[PDB]
Amino acid sequence: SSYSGPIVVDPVTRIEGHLRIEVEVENGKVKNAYSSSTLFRGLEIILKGRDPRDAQHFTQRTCGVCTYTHALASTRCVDNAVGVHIPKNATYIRNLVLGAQYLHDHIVHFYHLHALDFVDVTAALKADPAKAAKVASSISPRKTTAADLKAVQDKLKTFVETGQLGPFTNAYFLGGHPAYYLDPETNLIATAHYLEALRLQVKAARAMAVFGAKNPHTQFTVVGGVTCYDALTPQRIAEFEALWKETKAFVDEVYIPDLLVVAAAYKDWTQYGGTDNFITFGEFPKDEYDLNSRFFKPGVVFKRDFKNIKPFDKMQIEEHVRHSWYEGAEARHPWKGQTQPKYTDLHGDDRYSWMKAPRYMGEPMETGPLAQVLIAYSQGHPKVKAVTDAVLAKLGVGPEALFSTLGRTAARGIETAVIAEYVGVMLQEYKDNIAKGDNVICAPWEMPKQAEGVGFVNAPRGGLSHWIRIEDGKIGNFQLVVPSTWTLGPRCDKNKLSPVEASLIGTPVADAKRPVEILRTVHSFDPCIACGVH
Amino acid sequence: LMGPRRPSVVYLHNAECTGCSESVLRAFEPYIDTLILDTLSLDYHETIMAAAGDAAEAALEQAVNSPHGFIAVVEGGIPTAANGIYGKVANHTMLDICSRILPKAQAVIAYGTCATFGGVQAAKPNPTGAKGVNDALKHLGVKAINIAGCPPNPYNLVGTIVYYLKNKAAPELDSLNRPTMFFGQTVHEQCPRLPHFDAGEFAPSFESEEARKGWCLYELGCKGPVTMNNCPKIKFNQTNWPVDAGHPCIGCSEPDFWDAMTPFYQN
Ligand code: SF4
Ligand code: SF4
Ligand code: F3S
Ligand SMILES: [Mg+2]
Repeated sequence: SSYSGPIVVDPVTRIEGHLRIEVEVENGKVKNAYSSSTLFRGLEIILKGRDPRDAQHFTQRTCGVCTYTHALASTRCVDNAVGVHIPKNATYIRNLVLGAQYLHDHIVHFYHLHALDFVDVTAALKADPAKAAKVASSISPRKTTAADLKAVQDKLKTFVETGQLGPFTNAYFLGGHPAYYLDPETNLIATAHYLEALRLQVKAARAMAVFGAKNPHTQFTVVGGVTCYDALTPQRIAEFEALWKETKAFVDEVYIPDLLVVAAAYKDWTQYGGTDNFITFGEFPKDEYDLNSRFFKPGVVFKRDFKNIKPFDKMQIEEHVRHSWYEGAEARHPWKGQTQPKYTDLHGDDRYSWMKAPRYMGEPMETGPLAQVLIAYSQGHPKVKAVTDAVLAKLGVGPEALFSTLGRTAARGIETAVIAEYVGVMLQEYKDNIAKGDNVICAPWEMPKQAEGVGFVNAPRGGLSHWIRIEDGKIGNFQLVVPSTWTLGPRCDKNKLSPVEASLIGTPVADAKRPVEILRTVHSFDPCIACGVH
Repeated sequence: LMGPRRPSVVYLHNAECTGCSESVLRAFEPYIDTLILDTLSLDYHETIMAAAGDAAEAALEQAVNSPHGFIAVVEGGIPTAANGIYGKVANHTMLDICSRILPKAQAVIAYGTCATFGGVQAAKPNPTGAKGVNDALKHLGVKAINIAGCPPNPYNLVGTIVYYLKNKAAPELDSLNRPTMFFGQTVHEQCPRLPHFDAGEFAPSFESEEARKGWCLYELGCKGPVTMNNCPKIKFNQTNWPVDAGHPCIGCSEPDFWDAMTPFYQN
């Protein structure tokens, strides 16, 4: 009993942006895949001729889920172009706001974007809250009681019997689904925590506004450093620290245990969604001009050969357009990039996406938490190694299990845990530096008439780079090459499937009308199409 | 998705960065869980809904054709160039989707400067011919309430919805169709640095002791004097706003601000 034929998922929901996924299924398994991004805005075109100081305000609006990341990348890019070395405290404050962005982003992704692929919310109604509380209390040092979970169940019961299912309307789990495995109690725990995360993320986002003015779309970075003198005060630092501490407790006590419970129940998902090649840019620098000064270091890996990590050479990036809706077929290094839209409709002239197809030495590269984690592990990063090893031991699986949809989902958790701890280290260093009497947060600089610059951010979805060519002191070319562009852009002029396309081959689909298995893999990359296409 | 008891909301995403969606998740007293379980019935929302694909298209149809009626909340500008080709959902152009659904809504709220006025992708040279909802759909008699900002304060969305539900009408609107209860004052007249402004006490640079001391940011580009919003009053995330973080206002609740307010660091 198994389907042969096409499946289209359009819109792919519970992502940022507008994605159309097309697959060919043979005998109930995916044999071919296309990743089609169906909105273009053209921010690179809009930036031409403008003041380089204004670029970060425009490019931040690439994406409000990975808010701040693009302001940071553009500011690193223009800092680099003008040759300014920002003060230590600007590096600390920028780094702290980025660490807070990762925690907010990954908690929301696991609960509010990914978990409905795995959690049947309406089966939570048939759970035994006393048994559910015992399970919840076994996996976390946080004590949960039967009454705690009954309150959740009572609230859901009222919502469901109103007949207005709202965001759960036509869910793939309604009425049951063979690819949904959780028992009612585990569904109830996950649902309780989904709801809890809706309020906790408010505090995680607030941590960014403490120094960064507001979330979404922070407003504290400038060429030369940051603007927020109030961030030096003990009051703001204390406010930040309290929000971080509560956010880290939630990561440690709620997200990771839940992640492990679900991964244990879906261990078959170590068999699907693997990829070959990985790229990461490193993040949280001590020196803005040295990627290898970052807490996570850059690297490149081909064909899962983690014993031979290659150095990242920024000149080996080219963005393809032969299968994208742009003019021609010539790949371009982003300092010679081109953004010349030319639409041909779906598969018109073998083109099917508004994303470009970045290739590294001609190869498709996964970026994101699984790249950052595996490359860091392989570089001997002790925090990443201790957390990854403990996750592998809890799940009873080998390192090979990481090369999969389940592995990528686990890596997003590992990175959240590791970054949550490291934020406390950065915070203390920040505090120490202030205590030495360094109160400087912005450095002077001058606009060159001609220059090139590049800014590198390892964002929650992976390696982000902004590239500028300054001409007559204005923006002559500005190119964004974004993590989802790497991961979810289309085929290149050598017809190599992108990471998401390739990962989809071999996906089983139990029910073609409700293809939750395709969503599990696509969501495990945490797609951002506004990011990818800009 | 819907039926009686809670008012049905259909939330659409056009040409957008999802920052407006994220701003609603920051809702505070009420929080987003109260809003979704108690106040409203959120019947379509691509960012967080369980259904995808055909199932999601079916949920949208069910919500829009409801005899009970719905409220539309729209994020993002509508790309209109090349017959709307630059933005499609379910292989339908955004222009066509919005032209069919918005005239059926009992009320429409354009949420964020992109949906109100065109936004970042409408900035020069506007390659996708992006337009605000009321501009794009004037011909169909669509008159959305405009809640501007990039993204707006979510206090202003919730306050507008609550007003509408209570009073069965839009609140007083300004000449840009924004509620005067939130947009009736300049950022500047509410700013704590206004005494330095009045005194000609301006920071000459971000590194200056004047900036450290909290002097006015007008010489560094601040658009507070020509921007209407309630940022200094309500603040964001219950804790801060751009000038209190030492950075000038960039004018983000104003039409065409990407082109009108630039260069952002000049006045
Ligand atoms: S108004 Fe701003 S924050 Fe909202 S969708 Fe547009 S660019 Fe994003
Ligand atoms: S900082 Fe801006 S809003 Fe405040 S007083 Fe000066 S010009 Fe006005
Ligand atoms: S930039 Fe926007 S958020 Fe308020 S302070 Fe100015 S209107
Ligand atoms: Mg680009």
